[PDB]
Amino acid sequence: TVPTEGLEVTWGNNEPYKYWPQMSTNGTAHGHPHEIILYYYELYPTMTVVIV
Amino acid sequence: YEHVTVIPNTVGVPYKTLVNRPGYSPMVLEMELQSVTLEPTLSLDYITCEYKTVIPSPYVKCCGTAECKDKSLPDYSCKVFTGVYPFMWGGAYCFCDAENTQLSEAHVEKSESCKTEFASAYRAHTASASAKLRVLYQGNNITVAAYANGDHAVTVKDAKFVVGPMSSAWTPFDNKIVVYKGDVYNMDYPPFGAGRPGQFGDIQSRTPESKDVYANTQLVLQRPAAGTVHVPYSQAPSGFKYWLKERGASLQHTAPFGCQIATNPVRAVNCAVGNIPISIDIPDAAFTRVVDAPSVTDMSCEVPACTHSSDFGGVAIIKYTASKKGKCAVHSMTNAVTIREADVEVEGNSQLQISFSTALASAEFRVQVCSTQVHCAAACHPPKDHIVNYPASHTTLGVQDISTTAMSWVQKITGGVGLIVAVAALILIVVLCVSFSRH
Amino acid sequence: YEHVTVIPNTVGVPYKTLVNRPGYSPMVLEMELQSVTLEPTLSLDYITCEYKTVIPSPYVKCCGTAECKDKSLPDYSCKVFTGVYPFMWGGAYCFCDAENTQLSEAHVEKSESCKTEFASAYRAHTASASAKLRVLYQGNNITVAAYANGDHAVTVKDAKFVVGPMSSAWTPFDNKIVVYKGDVYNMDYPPFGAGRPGQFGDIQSRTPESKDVYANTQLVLQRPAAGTVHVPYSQAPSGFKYWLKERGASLQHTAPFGCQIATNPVRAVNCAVGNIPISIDIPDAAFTRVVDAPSVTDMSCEVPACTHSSDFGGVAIIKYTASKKGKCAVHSMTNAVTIREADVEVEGNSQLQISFSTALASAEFRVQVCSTQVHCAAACHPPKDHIVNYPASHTTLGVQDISTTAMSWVQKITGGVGLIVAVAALILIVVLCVSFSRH
Ligand SMILES: *[C@@H]1O[C@H](CO)[C@@H](O)[C@H](O)[C@H]1NC(C)=O
Ligand SMILES: *[C@@H]1O[C@H](CO)[C@@H](O)[C@H](O)[C@H]1NC(C)=O
Ligand SMILES: *[C@@H]1O[C@H](CO)[C@@H](O)[C@H](O)[C@H]1NC(C)=O
Ligand SMILES: *[C@@H]1O[C@H](CO)[C@@H](O)[C@H](O)[C@H]1NC(C)=O
Ligand SMILES: *[C@@H]1O[C@H](CO)[C@@H](O)[C@H](O)[C@H]1NC(C)=O
Repeated sequence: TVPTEGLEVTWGNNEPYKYWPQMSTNGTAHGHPHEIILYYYELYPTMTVVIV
Repeated sequence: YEHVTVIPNTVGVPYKTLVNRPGYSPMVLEMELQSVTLEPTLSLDYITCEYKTVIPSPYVKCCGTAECKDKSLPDYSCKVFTGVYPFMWGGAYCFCDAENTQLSEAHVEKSESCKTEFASAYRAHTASASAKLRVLYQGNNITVAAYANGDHAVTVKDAKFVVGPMSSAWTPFDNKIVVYKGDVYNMDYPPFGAGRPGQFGDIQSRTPESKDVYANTQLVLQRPAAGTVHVPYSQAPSGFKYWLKERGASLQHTAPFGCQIATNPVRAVNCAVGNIPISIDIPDAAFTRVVDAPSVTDMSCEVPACTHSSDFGGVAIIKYTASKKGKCAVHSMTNAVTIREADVEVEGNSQLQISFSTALASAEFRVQVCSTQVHCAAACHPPKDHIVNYPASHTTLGVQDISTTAMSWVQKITGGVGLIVAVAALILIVVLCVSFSRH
Repeated sequence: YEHVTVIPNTVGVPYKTLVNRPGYSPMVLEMELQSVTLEPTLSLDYITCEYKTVIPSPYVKCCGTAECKDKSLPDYSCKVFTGVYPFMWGGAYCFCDAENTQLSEAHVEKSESCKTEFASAYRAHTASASAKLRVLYQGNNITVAAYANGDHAVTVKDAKFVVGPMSSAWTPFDNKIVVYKGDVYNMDYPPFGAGRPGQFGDIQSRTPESKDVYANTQLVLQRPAAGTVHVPYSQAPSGFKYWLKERGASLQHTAPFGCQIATNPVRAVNCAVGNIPISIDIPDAAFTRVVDAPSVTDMSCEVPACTHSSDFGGVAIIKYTASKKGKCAVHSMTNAVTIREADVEVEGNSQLQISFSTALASAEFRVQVCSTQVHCAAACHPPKDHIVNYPASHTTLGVQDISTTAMSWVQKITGGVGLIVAVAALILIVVLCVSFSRH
């Protein structure tokens, strides 16, 4: 798993690698109400449920 | 003119600041951080290495009794055995068949190889810090180097810089550390003069050139076998060899915040904690008067594309009419949008192009070009790549940043409910007033 | 066998402690502290010394115009003057009577004498501690030397000693100090690159052997007088010289707690704060069984004189009956009285003499000699001298210490008044019951 702050991996005697996550989603921020909710849920799962 | 700014402790991300002085044109500076180093103060306690055992030849005395005296050498031992009858290759050694004795002795010294293979114990104290920067100044790159505290000042091309102090005192080293050929470990080594028979610290010395050695290994002499001449003994094996085979992972692979470790001298580099304030003093001859700079009178904005990825995913076109040929600065008036370009050249009646990056779903911002402002707006799409190899170049979002369509729906629901409360309350007020008056 | 004690941090006064182990005779030890040293950790910042000015020969060009170019040397200046007409011992210099010019220049360097007369600035950090002891052991004096923390142990005559850690962290040094030939001062020196024209720090360098020099003196050239050839100038005087004449008193004369100070290396000696714990390990071979020590069967105490002065002003005579010849230890069973002698010799039927010191006005204490107890009491007189040249060798007294005569008067007065309340109280109770029952 890749956390927000990033991951570092070392293999043998080689140099380490670095990875960072990037935003993606299957919803849309414009259009019908039920598609608006999905957009924010997939980015900030915990705050969306509390606020709603 | 004195200017003060604050920069976060992140390597590889450029930042910009605006300088504004009445009566003169505005100026924009760009800064980028390349390295930060911490270095503690160290003190030596003792060193350890392997040992050697010395056994001189036995003394065999037949038809008699022998004895031995005490000596001051480390781990000295003597013993006397009776009833021996040794043999050699040509026959028995001595004529007497009884009343013989044997004497044996041994002691412990320091190995010769300690000058090359050794480990050292240190005690650590407060560390210092240093930093190096790149600054874009009047169209040229210049470099500065200074200590990260307020007690140093440098001058490059008649500009004075002062950096520090840091906001945090976090360090990855504890009070006691151990160093061996490029590795640093955190370990609570035993006190001097209080060693153990089979662990780290059985042999101790103060310097590789010293003559005093402390030893706490076990040494017991045993009875020789029948018909043989030899000196058997029992002893605990060396503790330095054992440590090498089970020492575990080093500090480089376990430290937090992504710090790197080096040992000659001991250092820690590129720890991302805190932030660093910076102060700069700019001379008067570097400024240009408002009457000499060109003026721009008419503007419009259009945005053909936007994708809110971690890179520069935007493009913008601005139209302008200028009074004369010259140079101009570009600076953004909002915090959630960053613009790469620092300056442009303006002439006649034409257009200019810029690029930007942002995390907003719906983008609205202002752009300032030589003391005038223009309004831009557009809609943005999400990306498709899940993982990349470089950090983001924009800041995070707050609770107030919400798409315009989402805000519209909140307003209708909240307003509609509130009206029903408003109308119901008016009925109640009227009924009480009537009942009061009727009575 | 472990034993733990605590001694206060006072130099030149002996202390005693008692070791009691079942099955063996008691043993008494004596200890005295000779020196305590603190030493900080230092890092160097910069140095200062005098400066020198270099002026080459002037250039006189008649019927022409001169000009000069810029250089990078510190505090460089050049000027051009018009209308000159020099004279020499043989007559006028140049044929022209007009349009003459003169060129002048000067710059600043570092003096050669800086290798012998200079001052240095330092940063201070946490200090270490060390100590030296004298111990009376088995009838002989031995000495030990060790670091004042729990990380060091020494062995003298088969005994282990551990000293420390200390109970206070007070140090007389601040963060910034300046050192000059045996004197140490506390001073907030200006930062590197930020000197002043006439105070401490006009000239700065990183080490006595460096080639980089920073200077912030004022240097202005002036017009030459008519008919002469010379190069006049105006410059602020040296700031290092002024400091030597106005520096004031050093730390050795102003520091609190009576500390002494030495500078090679920088140390503080004999500051009286806190107390020091001590741990000692005694082998079994040093003890004697109770069956071999002599016994004492009858005791008495008589005291001919007592004056409660700062020195040993008491004398006592004790009678005894002993079973056989041998040694015995003596010890006090109260805190207000201290006894000088540690060991005595006993034989047959005889008497021994001892001396003591105390601050009590009325004395009562117990003395133990080889597992027996005796009771002594006396009245003491005050001294006649106002001032002495040494500290007291006894402890202070408390509120409960009062002479026997004074205590008796307090008891009689309080008892008498209490009776009056007690008698009056009983009459009230009797009357109250009669009223209750009769109604
Ligand atoms: C979105 O839909 C695609 C359809 O192929 C699916 O693979 C993916 O797991 C879904 N979720 C995200 C976050 O992409
Ligand atoms: C190289 O050898 C010298 C002595 O011969 C020793 O002091 C030093 O530690 C050695 N260095 C390495 C990397 O083994
Ligand atoms: C040097 O300045 C140029 C602009 O003239 C810039 O493009 C370049 O990135 C600078 N050098 C570095 C190492 O950033
Ligand atoms: C003695 O002179 C040398 C240089 O000749 C100097 O380094 C040293 O500090 C001087 N010592 C004293 C006590 O003056
Ligand atoms: C040394 O020991 C003797 C007893 O043998 C004692 O009288 C003397 O006071 C000791 N030394 C010092 C400096 O007290």
